[PDB]
Amino acid sequence: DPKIVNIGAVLSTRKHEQMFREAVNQANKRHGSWKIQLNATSVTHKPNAIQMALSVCEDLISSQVYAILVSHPPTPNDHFTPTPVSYTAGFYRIPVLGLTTRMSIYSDKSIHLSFLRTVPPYSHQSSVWFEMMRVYSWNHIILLVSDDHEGRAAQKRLETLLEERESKAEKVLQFDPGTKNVTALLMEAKELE
Amino acid sequence: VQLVQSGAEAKKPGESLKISCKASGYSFTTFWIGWVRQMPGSGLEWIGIIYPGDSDTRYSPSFQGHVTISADRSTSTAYLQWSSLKASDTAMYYCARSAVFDYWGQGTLVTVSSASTKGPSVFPLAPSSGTAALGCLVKDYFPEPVTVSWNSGALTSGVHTFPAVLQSSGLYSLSSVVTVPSSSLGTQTYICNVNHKPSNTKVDKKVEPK
Amino acid sequence: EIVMTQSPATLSVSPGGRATLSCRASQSVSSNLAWYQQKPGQAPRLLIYGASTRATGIPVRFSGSGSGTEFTLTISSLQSEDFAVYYCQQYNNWPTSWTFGQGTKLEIKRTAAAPSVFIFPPSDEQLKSGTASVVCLLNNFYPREAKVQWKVDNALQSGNSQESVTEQDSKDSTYSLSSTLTLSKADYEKHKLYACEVTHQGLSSPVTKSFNRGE
Amino acid sequence: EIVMTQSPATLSVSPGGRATLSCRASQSVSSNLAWYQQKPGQAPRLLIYGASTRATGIPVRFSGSGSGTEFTLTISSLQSEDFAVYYCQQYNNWPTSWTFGQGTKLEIKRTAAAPSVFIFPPSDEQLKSGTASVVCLLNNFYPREAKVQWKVDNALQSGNSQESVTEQDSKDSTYSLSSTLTLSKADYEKHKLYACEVTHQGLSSPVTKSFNRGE
Amino acid sequence: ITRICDLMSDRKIQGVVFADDTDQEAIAQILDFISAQTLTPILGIHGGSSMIMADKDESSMFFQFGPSIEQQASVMLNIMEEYDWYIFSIVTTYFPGYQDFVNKIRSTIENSFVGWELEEVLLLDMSLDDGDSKIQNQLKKLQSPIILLYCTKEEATYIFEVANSVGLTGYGYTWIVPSLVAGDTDTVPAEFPTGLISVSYDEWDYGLPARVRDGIAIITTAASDMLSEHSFIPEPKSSCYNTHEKRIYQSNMLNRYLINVTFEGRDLSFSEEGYQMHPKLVIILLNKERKWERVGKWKDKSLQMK
Amino acid sequence: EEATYIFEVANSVGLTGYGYTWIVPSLVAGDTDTVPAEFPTGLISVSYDEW
Repeated sequence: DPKIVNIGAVLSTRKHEQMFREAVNQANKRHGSWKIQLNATSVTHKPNAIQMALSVCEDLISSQVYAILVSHPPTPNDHFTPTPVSYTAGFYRIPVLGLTTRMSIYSDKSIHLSFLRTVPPYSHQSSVWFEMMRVYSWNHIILLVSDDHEGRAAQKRLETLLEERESKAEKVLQFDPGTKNVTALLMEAKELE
Repeated sequence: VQLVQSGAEAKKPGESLKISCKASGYSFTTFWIGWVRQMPGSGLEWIGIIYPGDSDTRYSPSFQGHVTISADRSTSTAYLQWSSLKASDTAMYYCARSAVFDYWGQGTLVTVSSASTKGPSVFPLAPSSGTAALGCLVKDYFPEPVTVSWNSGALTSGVHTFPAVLQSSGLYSLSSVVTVPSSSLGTQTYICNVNHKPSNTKVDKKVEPK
Repeated sequence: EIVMTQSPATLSVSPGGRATLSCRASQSVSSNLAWYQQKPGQAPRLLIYGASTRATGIPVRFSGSGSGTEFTLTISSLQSEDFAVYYCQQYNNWPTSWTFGQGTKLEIKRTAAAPSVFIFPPSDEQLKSGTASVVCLLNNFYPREAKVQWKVDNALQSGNSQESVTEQDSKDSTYSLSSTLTLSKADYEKHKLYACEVTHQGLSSPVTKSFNRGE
Repeated sequence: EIVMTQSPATLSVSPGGRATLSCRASQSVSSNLAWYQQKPGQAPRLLIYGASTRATGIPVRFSGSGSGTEFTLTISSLQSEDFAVYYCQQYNNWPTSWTFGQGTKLEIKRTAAAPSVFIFPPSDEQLKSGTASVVCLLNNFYPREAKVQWKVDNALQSGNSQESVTEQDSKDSTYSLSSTLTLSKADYEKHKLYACEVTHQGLSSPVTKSFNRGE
Repeated sequence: ITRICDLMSDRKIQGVVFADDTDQEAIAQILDFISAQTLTPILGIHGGSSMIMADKDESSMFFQFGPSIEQQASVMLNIMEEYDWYIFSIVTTYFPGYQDFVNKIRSTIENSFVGWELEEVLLLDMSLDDGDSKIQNQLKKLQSPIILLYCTKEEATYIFEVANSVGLTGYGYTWIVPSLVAGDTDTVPAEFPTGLISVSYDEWDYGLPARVRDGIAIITTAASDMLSEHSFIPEPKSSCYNTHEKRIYQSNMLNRYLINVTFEGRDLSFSEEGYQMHPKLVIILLNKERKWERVGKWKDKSLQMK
Repeated sequence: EEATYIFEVANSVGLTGYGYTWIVPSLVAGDTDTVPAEFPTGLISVSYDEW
């Protein structure tokens, strides 16, 4: 009577699958089992992203998942984690969950159209900066964000929250990443009160 | 899905037994198995619900501390063991499936009676004085059940097997009757065959007018 | 802490009629209630879960409804082949309560049938055992109730007769009654006239039929 | 110039079901239609007037609505008093045509019954008039579709036997059939073996009731 | 993905052009992902890739033929200014890039020496619950001869219904909608306020043979220019599973070759964002009948109309 | 009741804001204890000396 449903997750290490299965087993025990039975399909990260996209299509072909969870890779480069699943298992508009995605360029509902995250992005840490600033007797800020999407959006959020207080950022000094000669910007920031 | 229970049994008061309810229809850790009791003329009463996958158990408020509900991990059989305190708990226990009693078992008839095994007594209740009723009265037998047939099962028209009644001596009595046209009182042979499995008693008694 | 109640009493119905019995909720269960139609001599079958839906493999001649009101039966346009017993239970929160009812048993209705009455004295072989059994048998009558009286020398007898009533037959849905009177040898030998009085709505007048000891 | 079609001709509705019969409007008959039902031996009664209303002293079972386009009713919770003959009468230009249709009927379902077969030769008194009638009688059979024929010296006979089928029995919902063959005295004396053979749903094999003349 | 994997494994292809006949939006994401993971360039000419996409990534090589929102906005406000109308209003909702829309409008209003007077900005959200009365109140409050709109094609029906309820689309009044609102010109949401004006990409004036000819010419010219300037040619690793071995060389100069695209005396230089720098744009008007018609064309930063 | 219907239509199209004040006679006022339908706040009326 309870129709079998598959909820899948890709996550590093073999051990993580054990509590994946344990947690999905615990979840159904909280409710009855005469209505729905919960299953799980798991896989582990691998370098070539094309292979991950192919395996994602093969899994959703073989599992017709209700929701897919995506993890971070243990091989640094903390940008290629939700590359394959965001747009491969997104053509059918199926919910996708990420746990550790502190990067914010995935929050725009114009490219992904299906993404839910359990960690706040860096614009919220900019809001935290504002809250710290609110009562500390500091009102003469100098932003030094880097020219990138991970920083430009934070700068825009910081600006739009500050203008609500009728205050302004004096400077928007902004240097490109990678280049290592940046001294004149500090001198520019030096010549102010 | 399927469910098989332990066989029916009778035990003297002051003893501990165990009945295994085994499920072979689904995985052994997917549902909450339980136990219900249906005594004659009482209804349904919950006893205990246990998950065999983690042995987590709960019991009814008015029964707790009177019997154990054990389980296993490979035989997939839940053991509902009782205690010696049971004296008037003779009923037909059932094991639930998914905490809503989805697929019941075959049932386990547990009897707690002071009467011992003894073969039945069969008496021919003859007709007298154009249809007349005749039968066989099976009295003073324990334990259950008793099977009564007419002409080795060839006679089935009008055969009524009465429910067994319980006397003060802890014994049972019933009657198996049949209506027959009065033209066949002396032109036909009517013999009632009574079988009692626990006492392996097999008695064929002739029924003729007195 | 809220035992489910079933009503009204007995609701035996004619063939081609609905079966609607009440399970008026005393508590405020969210949506859960069940009845679990059962056949004596078998195991109860799953009839409804959630008090509004029907399980797979079951027709739609029995259902339910209600969220805060009294969850009630939704059986209509049914047959007379069921004649089953109907309890009613619910689970407001699980597993803690497991509240059950007592069950409003439903019989089978029919036309009134007069009982075929017969008597059976001891067959002279129980005499040596010290027990005398006299049986009054009623066959093929409707309804279940039948006023049966054992009179020993036209004297009222109470507490010494056991009554057994069979279920409805699969062909004519007729009940059978067996009234067994068990006495000692000395008490049996002290009286001669033993009579059965059978009163039923299928008889114009109650039938009183007697026999004498040793004939 | 309007024709009403009633289908099914015999609405076989089992006890505990529904029964719906429609009136196929050949044209847009405004919004006014009439429905009548008759049990055997009684005149039809006005059930529904105006195709959307209910009569006085009416039950709540059957209801129907329409606007001159195949006005269809629906009768649910059917009891044992159902399964009568149903007719529909349209009326738009009252009075200009008032054309009628054909009508239909309905039957009550039950378990199939074996036909009790009997035969009857002339009683040696009817033959004194020069005419001999040989009778085959079928008792308590369901359904009414029972195929009988006559064997006169194992020769086919047709167009010489008149058959009458009784209405549905009020007790066991059964029919009775009487098939009488009528011949001259010379023709009857020209043959000896007369048999009635009956085949029916409840018969595994056809049953033959046969007799010989002068025996 | 399997078709493409067979494609660069069977044939030695360095750069590939695709065409599509469906309005699917999610396809652009996977084409961009392939163009990023694989060093070969990917060009979109038709289908859902023609719909404007937000932005590429660090190593993405994906150029499409679609004007940016800023270019369309500039074209339509230039058209509005040419119509001797210096009055306007702002109506929009919560959409990606609508902030850039409003920022561009405000910046070009402030920098201009013309007397443009914006009368409030409408940002009511149609996805909210029980806010229909508030939306109707805001619609009744705002009434200007010229109003711009920024909403999805589905929300166009809601806006049409609430405007008809308000009934402000009676006598002389205008309205301008973007390309995304119109969708298909053959279809309409049954509520056209006859006389509507819009600016969009060309409906049908650039057939696919000519488009693929232009793309092939651009690709070949860029390849020849790269081969003649640097006097060498690049080659990645044609591996769908060992693509990590193709990162030894940095063929970034290919982008510098493609950003100087031109053919047959036409400024076809590709913007670093991805949008076409100098495309052709068409203006559509709604007549009395239930159909639209091409009105004007945008070429060489000029607008002509009758 | 006609006035109630007109007020429903008018507030449905946002006329009874802070810039449109309505004057009504005593017949529309009726009993001065009930408030049928919308009856937007800010209505000034004239009536006979009642209380």
